[PDB]
Amino acid sequence: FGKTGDAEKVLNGGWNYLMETFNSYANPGYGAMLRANDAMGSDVVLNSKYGFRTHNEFSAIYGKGGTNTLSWLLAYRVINDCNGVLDNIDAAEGTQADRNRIKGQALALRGFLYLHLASCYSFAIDKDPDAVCAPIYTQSTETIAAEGKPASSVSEVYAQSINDLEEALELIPETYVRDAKHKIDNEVVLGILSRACLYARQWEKAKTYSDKLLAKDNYLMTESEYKAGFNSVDNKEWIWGHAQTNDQSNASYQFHYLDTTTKGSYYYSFNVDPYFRDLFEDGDYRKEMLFWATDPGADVESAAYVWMRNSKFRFRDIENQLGDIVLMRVAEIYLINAEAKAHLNDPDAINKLNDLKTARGAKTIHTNLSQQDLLETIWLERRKELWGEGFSLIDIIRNQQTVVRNAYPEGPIDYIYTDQTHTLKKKTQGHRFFNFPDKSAFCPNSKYYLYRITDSEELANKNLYKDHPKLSIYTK
Repeated sequence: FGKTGDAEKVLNGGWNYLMETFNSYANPGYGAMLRANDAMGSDVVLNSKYGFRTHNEFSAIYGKGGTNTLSWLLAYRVINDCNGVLDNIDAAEGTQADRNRIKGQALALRGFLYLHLASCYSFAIDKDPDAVCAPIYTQSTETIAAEGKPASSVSEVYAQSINDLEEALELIPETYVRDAKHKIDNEVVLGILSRACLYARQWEKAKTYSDKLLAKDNYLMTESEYKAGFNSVDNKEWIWGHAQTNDQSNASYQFHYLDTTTKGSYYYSFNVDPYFRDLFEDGDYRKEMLFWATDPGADVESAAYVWMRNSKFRFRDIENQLGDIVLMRVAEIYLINAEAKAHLNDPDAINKLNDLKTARGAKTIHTNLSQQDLLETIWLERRKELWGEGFSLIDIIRNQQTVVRNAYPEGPIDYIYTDQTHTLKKKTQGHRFFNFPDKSAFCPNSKYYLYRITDSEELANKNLYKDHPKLSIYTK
């Protein structure tokens, strides 16, 4: 520590650690939680390969497996990096501009990590606002911290996230020019604020910040761009994302789960609920990206089943196993803006929804819906547009919805493919896990939806549940 550059180096290292750190090959950095989040939803069917099958079953996170462990470690180690920067940035030799901007970036990253904790470790803020969530640290690794700090409530962790991000917004000037898509600038702060405020049910704020963002950047990608594999930060609709190169390639390993179509993908495991394709109108080009296929690389004649694949995510460089990781796109901001406006009874909600629908070739809404039916229509468009990008469980939790999974028949059907085209009879595979592990029917607000404070933390932090008790739904 000593100069502004030195503080930035610590922050850059924190970012790298968040994105790149394995906990086994099953968990490639922060994206592992995004993948878990979709496996724990209504729209994704996992195959039997290594990785996320237990997540699809709802046993992995409740079971405190490696994904759950990595979540806790990444969140708190990177928060500690942000706090080390924040403890030292005011003394850093450099320009006041750089001190402000670096301080803002540290606060924004810290706020993002508290948003992760708030949105995954407790039920919705309006289900129980005082429910236990997670400890809040704002100083690097005091006396209150060494003996344990009590966990704060879900409302308090949301408030911490929003406050950090609002402080960042003031500190990072609109004129600051970032040079890479993983770096946080004014637009990135507005976007994370929009998300955080939506999840916290601060509708007026969510509207305010997403309106500001869309006034600066309202780009929606073309059909060719949408079909290009969701694997490059160069895309103009990506507000935030993590690039991959031969030197920095750990995060790319998660394309072995997400890519169900490229020959050479190792696990091709994030397959589609066949019923998800029925959510799309003919003419919507996203519907074209959903199709039956045999496992990529397998002999087509030897294969008993087809699964529903999404061409959405593909490796950029399959030989060198590279693909970039999307974290935030403009389409999400249109959807946040629409949803906040629906809660506020602002008629403009439907226009933002229809802008996204139009861009994708989907049928526009031309009837007035009740606020509740408009919200459900918005939530459906989130599932359709954001499939595979890490939101399914987050929406289930914050909206107090239930996972829904219907059985698809086995067929067989006539499968058409190319080597030159041929046809063969194949069995069709849909969802596999239709209830929770203890045979409970899927319902809102299940214990099986939440990430859990680790066993290690329960031992080490003797004050963890002092202010807010551990949820009584846990029997172990």
